[PDB]
Amino acid sequence: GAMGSMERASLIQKAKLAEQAERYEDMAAFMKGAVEKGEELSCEERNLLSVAYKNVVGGQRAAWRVLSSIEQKSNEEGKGPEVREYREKVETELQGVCDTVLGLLDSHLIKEAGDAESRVFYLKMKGDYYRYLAEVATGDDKKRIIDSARSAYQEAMDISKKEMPPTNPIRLGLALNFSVFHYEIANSPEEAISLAKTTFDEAMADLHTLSEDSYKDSTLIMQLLRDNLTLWT
Amino acid sequence: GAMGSMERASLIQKAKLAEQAERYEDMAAFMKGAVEKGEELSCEERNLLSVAYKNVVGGQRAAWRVLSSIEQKSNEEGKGPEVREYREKVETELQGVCDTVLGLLDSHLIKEAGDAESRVFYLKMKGDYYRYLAEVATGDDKKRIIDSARSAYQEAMDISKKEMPPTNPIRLGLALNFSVFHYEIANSPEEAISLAKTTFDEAMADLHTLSEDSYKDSTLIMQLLRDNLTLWT
Amino acid sequence: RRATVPWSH
Amino acid sequence: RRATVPWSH
Ligand SMILES: C=CC(C)(C)OC[C@H]1O[C@H](O[C@@H]2C3=C([C@H](C)COC(C)=O)C[C@H](O)[C@]3(C)/C=C3/[C@@H](COC)CC[C@H]3[C@@H](C)[C@H]2O)[C@H](O)[C@@H](O)[C@@H]1O
Ligand SMILES: C=CC(C)(C)OC[C@H]1O[C@H](O[C@@H]2C3=C([C@H](C)COC(C)=O)C[C@H](O)[C@]3(C)/C=C3/[C@@H](COC)CC[C@H]3[C@@H](C)[C@H]2O)[C@H](O)[C@@H](O)[C@@H]1O
Ligand SMILES: [Mg+2]
Ligand SMILES: [Mg+2]
Ligand SMILES: [Mg+2]
Ligand SMILES: [Mg+2]
Ligand SMILES: [Mg+2]
Ligand SMILES: [Mg+2]
Repeated sequence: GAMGSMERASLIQKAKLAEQAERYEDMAAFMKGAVEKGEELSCEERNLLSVAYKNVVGGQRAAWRVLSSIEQKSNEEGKGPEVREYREKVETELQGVCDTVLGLLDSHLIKEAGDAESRVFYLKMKGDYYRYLAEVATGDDKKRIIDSARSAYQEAMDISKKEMPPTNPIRLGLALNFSVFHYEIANSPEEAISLAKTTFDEAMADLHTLSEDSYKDSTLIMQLLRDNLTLWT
Repeated sequence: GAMGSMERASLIQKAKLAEQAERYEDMAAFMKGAVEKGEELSCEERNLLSVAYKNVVGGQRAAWRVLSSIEQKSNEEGKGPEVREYREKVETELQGVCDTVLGLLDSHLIKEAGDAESRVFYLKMKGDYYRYLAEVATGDDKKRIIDSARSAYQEAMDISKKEMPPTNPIRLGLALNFSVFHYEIANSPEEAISLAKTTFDEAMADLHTLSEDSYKDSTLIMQLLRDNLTLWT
Repeated sequence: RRATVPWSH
Repeated sequence: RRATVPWSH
């Protein structure tokens, strides 16, 4: 890789600089280089990886949605191949980033992740990036892409329920995202609502065990669960 | 170029889609491809070119300023080569974009631009992109970069005063930017203030000739001149 | 719109 | 900060 000659610590340092500079493509490239050094990632390093790639793919997804909406309107009752071509260009770039992230997870982050906090984190990411692939998929593999997202989220859920308290931020964020998967990918709004509600209620009951700082972390994600429930009901 | 096989009209259409999708790197690449078709640009097409590249270089400049500030602090009294290296990486990328824009202007937008509205527009852009080069320059060519910006702005000013009314938006924007050049590049705050004030006052006196729509266009840039004068006095 | 985490920006 | 035109965003 293009980062193969840079020290791991220098890649991490530069990823943090890139985050301060809002240079998310660079941030993601630095973190990919760090992953490819072959050592496990710390909690902070996992967070950097996930923020970097989310910012990259988030811009691509937002652009894809704009272009898809224009393409839909241009195919209604009442201008050539350009809109489709450009939507396809953005789509292919987005798929490439998802494939890159999934490849880092498969080679070899997931297989080396034994602690619950790392294993759940990476399986959640795997579900998230298959979910982004599912948002744009239309071919013979669409159902398999959706099931790949589901299977990754489900394994992460099973581990999180056995090994983490209900207020753990990774567990909460996993539930938030898996609930969105149910709502808008799997066409299962009742499952989405049930998951968000039980997750919220079980976290509420465990807040009493937390310090002020942990309480702040957990309640922030709980508020997102509540926001989604308010939107959906 | 990578856009050589795409129709000019398709490049323009895709640049507009990219602008809606906030994909400014793509927008700039499409507009570069359109320029390289060799035909003159319309007023709307010139605007697309300038917005596309401003958004690209603006992100780079903002990142450069963040990294430069960190580098400055790290060299005060009281962490290795990484900050300098990454600032240099962003700097080199920024210089590359400026060189690309300057190359489009020199090959061959300026030489074919005979009407005042196109010639002033391109000369202003030339001043702007030499100015961005000057913001990061430190070597033996720094003074020549500053003078290249000055010379381009000055030719644009001379044409604009002879050929455009004092309320023309291109004339106003040129004066705004040349005034900033004086203030923060040339170390000439008095010249910066004098230019902003005379430009504002002369435009005020010509507003009576305008329609409501032209009045709105001109007063918007006048407000920026006033904002700068308020900051500087 | 509905929330997922990480968010961008 | 001081204004120049075009602006970004
Ligand atoms: C850019 C990275 C740096 C600066 C290193 O860290 C970002 C944040 O990382 C930690 O937050 C995590 C975190 C966020 C928190 C909700 C931020 O709200 C706080 C202060 O809790 C949003 C980020 O998308 C991130 C990294 C991602 C996730 C998801 C990852 O799914 C694979 C699951 C939920 C959540 C967890 C992991 C949070 O634990 C800190 O605790 C924060 O303090 C700090 O802001
Ligand atoms: C993205 C491009 C599209 C959508 C095609 O057009 C953007 C805008 O182009 C026109 O504005 C120009 C314009 C702006 C105006 C101040 C926007 O305020 C209006 C509505 O006046 C900001 C843009 O940076 C641009 C293109 C740039 C310039 C500078 C170019 O220096 C080389 C000089 C001053 C100014 C002039 C040229 C304005 O004349 C329209 O008149 C607007 O209506 C429209 O929003
Ligand atoms: Mg080493
Ligand atoms: Mg496709
Ligand atoms: Mg029901
Ligand atoms: Mg043709
Ligand atoms: Mg340099
Ligand atoms: Mg004085």
